[PDB]
Amino acid sequence: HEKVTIAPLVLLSALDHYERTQTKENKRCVGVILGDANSSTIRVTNSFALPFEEDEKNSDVWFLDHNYIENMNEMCKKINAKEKLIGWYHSGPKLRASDLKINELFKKYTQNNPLLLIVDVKQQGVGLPTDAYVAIEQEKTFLHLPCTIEAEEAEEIGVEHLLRIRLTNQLKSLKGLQSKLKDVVEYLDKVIHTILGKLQDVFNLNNLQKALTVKTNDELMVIYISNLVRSIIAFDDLIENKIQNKKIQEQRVKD
Amino acid sequence: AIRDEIAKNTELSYDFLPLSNIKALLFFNNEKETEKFALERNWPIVNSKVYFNNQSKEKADYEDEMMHEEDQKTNIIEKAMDYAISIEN
Amino acid sequence: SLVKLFTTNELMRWPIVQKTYEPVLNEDDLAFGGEANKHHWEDLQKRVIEHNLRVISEYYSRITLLRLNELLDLTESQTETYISDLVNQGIIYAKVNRPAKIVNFEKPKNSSQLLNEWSHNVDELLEHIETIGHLITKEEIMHGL
Amino acid sequence: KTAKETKMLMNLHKEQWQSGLKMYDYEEKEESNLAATKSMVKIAEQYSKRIEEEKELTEEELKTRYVGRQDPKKHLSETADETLENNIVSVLTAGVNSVAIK
Amino acid sequence: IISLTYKKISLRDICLKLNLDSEQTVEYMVSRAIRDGVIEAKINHEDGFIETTELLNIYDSEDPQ
Amino acid sequence: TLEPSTSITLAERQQLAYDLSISALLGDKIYNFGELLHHPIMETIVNDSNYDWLFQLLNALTVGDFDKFDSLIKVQISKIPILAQHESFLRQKICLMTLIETVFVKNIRMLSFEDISKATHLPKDNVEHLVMRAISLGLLKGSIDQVNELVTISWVQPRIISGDQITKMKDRLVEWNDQVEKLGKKMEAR
Repeated sequence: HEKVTIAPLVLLSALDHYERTQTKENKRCVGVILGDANSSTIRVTNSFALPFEEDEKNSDVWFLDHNYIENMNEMCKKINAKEKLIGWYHSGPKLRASDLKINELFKKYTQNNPLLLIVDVKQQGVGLPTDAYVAIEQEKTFLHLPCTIEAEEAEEIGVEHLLRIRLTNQLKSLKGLQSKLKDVVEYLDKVIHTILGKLQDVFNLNNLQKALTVKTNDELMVIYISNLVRSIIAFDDLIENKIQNKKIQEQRVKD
Repeated sequence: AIRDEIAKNTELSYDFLPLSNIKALLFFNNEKETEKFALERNWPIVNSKVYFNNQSKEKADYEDEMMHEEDQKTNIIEKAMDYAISIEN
Repeated sequence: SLVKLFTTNELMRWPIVQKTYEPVLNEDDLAFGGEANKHHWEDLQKRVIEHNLRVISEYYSRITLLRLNELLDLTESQTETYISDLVNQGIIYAKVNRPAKIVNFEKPKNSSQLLNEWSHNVDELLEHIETIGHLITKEEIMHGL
Repeated sequence: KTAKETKMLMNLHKEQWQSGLKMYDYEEKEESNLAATKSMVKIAEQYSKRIEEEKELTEEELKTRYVGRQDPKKHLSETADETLENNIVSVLTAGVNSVAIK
Repeated sequence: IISLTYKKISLRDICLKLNLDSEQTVEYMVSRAIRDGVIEAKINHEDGFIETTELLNIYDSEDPQ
Repeated sequence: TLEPSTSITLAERQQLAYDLSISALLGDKIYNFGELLHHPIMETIVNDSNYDWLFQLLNALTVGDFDKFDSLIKVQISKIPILAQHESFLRQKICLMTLIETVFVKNIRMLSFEDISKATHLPKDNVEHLVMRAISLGLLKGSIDQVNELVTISWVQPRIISGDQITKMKDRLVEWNDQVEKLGKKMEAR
């Protein structure tokens, strides 16, 4: 497969488009991104917006103008020549007729496969409000690609100025196991087979574990070797203040 | 009380007790006295042998986090590892 | 089929195939030197036994020596002869217990237990979110269309 | 900064970005990565000794001879996380939840 | 002392060492021993010797932990 | 599975299933006869005129009678032993699908030689030789226990089947959620 690397500026500016106009659930904004799609790792260095109109009650009603992209691309040619159209993004989790058809309009100005991005304006749940998907056919099949956040040197330093272990993972691990139970129950009501066949093979990975218990305590015993170091650390913690404690009685004679 | 403590060695450890030999060990004048002693001790009786099925103890009200529990045993291991973390922090 | 015979060879039909079709096998007068046909049975039987013990180690991990002699077409003395030759030449490795008469695979303990062998479970935890990410997208396509 | 700008930057760039999988952050890195990290842990424990041997063996007199001062505290904080990380994976070892029970 | 030196020892061999009373007497002194887990052995009457039940190899168990 | 493509009449659907009937005879790959049951193939054809070969061998796995399918076929396909060799795999493959979650809720994978001997209509001595031929041909991966006579397999191709299968798989996730109320509540408070 491929990889997608999105700068934090694109994901930060995409969510702002929802709050400024107070968009309701009947309208969904669409925008474009820039970068280099030639390599296997998709990098997004830029993003824009488009005056996209859509009807909620009718999935056959959509409006997209490609002339605004032509005038915008000519402006970028005088700014950055390495920026080309690698795809587009839309708002909202739902995929309807208006969202699937407009993907072909951007294929005219994009040589490679346009990157598909589903932006969550409510940022509800887990991380990564915008998932990176790729369009491929065997019916269009949208597959999930690994999402990594990497920026340049100057971009990562500027973010730190804006904001200026074990228990953390367990808090999110408890909600993840409960969410997987609902995904099976909700999928059952939709049928009354493809996902269930894959989950059964993944879940396949004490009959042979009768003799495999010894290796568990063997690793715990090696961890206890570090606990002996912790005892040595505790022994060294006992040496530290004795340097100061003996200097206390030395100051009693001086004072 | 003495004769009980004498026979308690073959109870919780030694498995299958003989028949005619127990007569000479505990100083029995009759062979039937061996089975009579097993009635008050509540022991199973088979041919020329006496077994012990009580090696596994259970019930006895309720027990939590003591003497090799099942679900609470994992917590005891997790609690012991968290004591060194709270002291270090 | 003789090349693929090395995958499954019980040596039950090995003398049958050689006696039925023998173009180059039992009687070969072309591109083979020798004073007689005795070199055809000796050279061919010794090689197929070497390829036999290679695949059996990858299939049967633990097998009784009594039942092993029937699968390898060997006797009690001939079984340990070909096993010790492959180990000394650096071919394969196995476990041979003379008093117990049990032949095992002798699984190596150098894999550091949970440090390596357990890492094969990374595909179990990784594919969970991949199926969820594909399911949420798939449910919205059929619901909206 | 606004409310949307506050939560977005913390999920993208704060210290280092581990996000995108919240439950798989310390689960994948501290367990499935042992082959590239803690593999041959018996040798890894010898590295904790070489750090202590580099310090404790030098100045035992608590003065200036071999030119050292904080030598007992140099390997103290460095080996504290090694024991801590070994104690974290120890809890996550039982946290795999193999579904054993009886 | 005699149990650690001899894993399997006959019942009559102990009375010849300490000059005890009878084999019936020495059998019941081992009784009071392993009740609290002191000697950790077993008395086989049919075989006629006392065998030590300790196999060592306790490093792999959880008791040292 | 494709609805929009391959538009043909009803008479051509029977001839299309005729090639699908002879394709699943001599090989076990890609699930079994039960896969075409969910797809609009077996339900769209007729149960006579030798078009029932998909239906006959579907229930013949649990029954274990070869003479029922032999009487409905000709001498051409019945003279090859490969038909009877690969048919016994699907009889065991149904039992192989029980090694994830079926009976035991403790996540213990155990398969003995006696359960696969009566289901596949094969003797006990040929059980060891059957496993060797399965791994060698790339049909399945794993190992077997020759001491206690047990089988522990490796990654396989579980079918799209549902009901009792999804019922046991959702109960395991409950155990994952029950441990949230057991191990999770203790670590959260500490």
